[PDB]
Amino acid sequence: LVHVASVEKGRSYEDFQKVYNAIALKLREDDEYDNYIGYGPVLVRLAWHISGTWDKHDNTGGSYGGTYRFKKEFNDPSNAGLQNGFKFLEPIHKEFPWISSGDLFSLGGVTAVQEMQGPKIPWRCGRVDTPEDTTPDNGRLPDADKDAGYVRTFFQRLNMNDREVVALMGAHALGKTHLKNSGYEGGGANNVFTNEFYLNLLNEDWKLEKNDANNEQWDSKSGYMMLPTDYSLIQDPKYLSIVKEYANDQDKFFKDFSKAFEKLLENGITFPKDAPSPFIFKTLEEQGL
Ligand code: HEM
Repeated sequence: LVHVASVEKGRSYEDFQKVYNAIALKLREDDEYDNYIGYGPVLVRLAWHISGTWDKHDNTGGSYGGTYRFKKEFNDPSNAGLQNGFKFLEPIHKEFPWISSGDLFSLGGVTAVQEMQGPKIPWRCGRVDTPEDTTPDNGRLPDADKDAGYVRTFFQRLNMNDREVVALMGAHALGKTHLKNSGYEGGGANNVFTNEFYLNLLNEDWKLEKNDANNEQWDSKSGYMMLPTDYSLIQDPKYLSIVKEYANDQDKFFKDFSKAFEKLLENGITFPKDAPSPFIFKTLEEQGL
């Protein structure tokens, strides 16, 4: 299956920067969400989940078609809680009805990462909404209760290697788990993007406990937690090397996350040779807004 990026008619960097700005200004305004975490983390997770349905074998799923708008996908148990991100983005879509759904969802993740002081993430336009019958079935997103071998194999489907998987996982510095969404509870409640996932993995005293949903998770006294799949990055020697690297080099982590996240958001998309170059949006702060 081939999905060719098609630029929204007549649109250019300036149009997309205004969408970015509207998302960013709303992230600033709507501060109270999730006990003052704000919407940044959930938008990152949304961008990931709409992309992470991709299957490299047949080019089904992926961000291109915007299929999260359809009930089958919206209602995936793996997507529980992301409705909050969708409802955040609805007034943005109303204001900018010309942007495709996949472009909006992926741009929301870009904007969130950058506004939370993360790396710049180059972003390309041209995802085109596809029909309801193109929505992938539930079950393509990963389980949390599994080991390193499961994560490694899982991510081969999305054409990600060890370094890319460890880099992407660093997003688990953001936000928190919520028992009623996923059967996991806790976390740092952070809304600043840094390399502290890796630091926490290496430096905290972790205890394997059962939560109130009867699932195991790793907890520290400071209030941090790790899923079994997170903790697996220090139980596999290949992953552990990379965790140590990123714990010790903020800039390297930023650069590798940026590359991996862009790739995630673009898997499945064919960009014509004369497509615009990737856009790098200015933050509100950089614009003096
Ligand atoms: C093995 C892979 C992964 C698994 C099993 C996993 C699982 C989870 C679970 C169970 C939650 C909690 C959801 C809730 O209760 O609200 C969560 C949250 C989150 N995940 Fe992941 N995830 C994975 C990879 C990723 C990746 C690759 C990214 C993005 C680059 C991502 C970004 C996030 C973010 C930002 C949150 C916090 C959401 C919030 O605070 O509402 N995750 N993930």
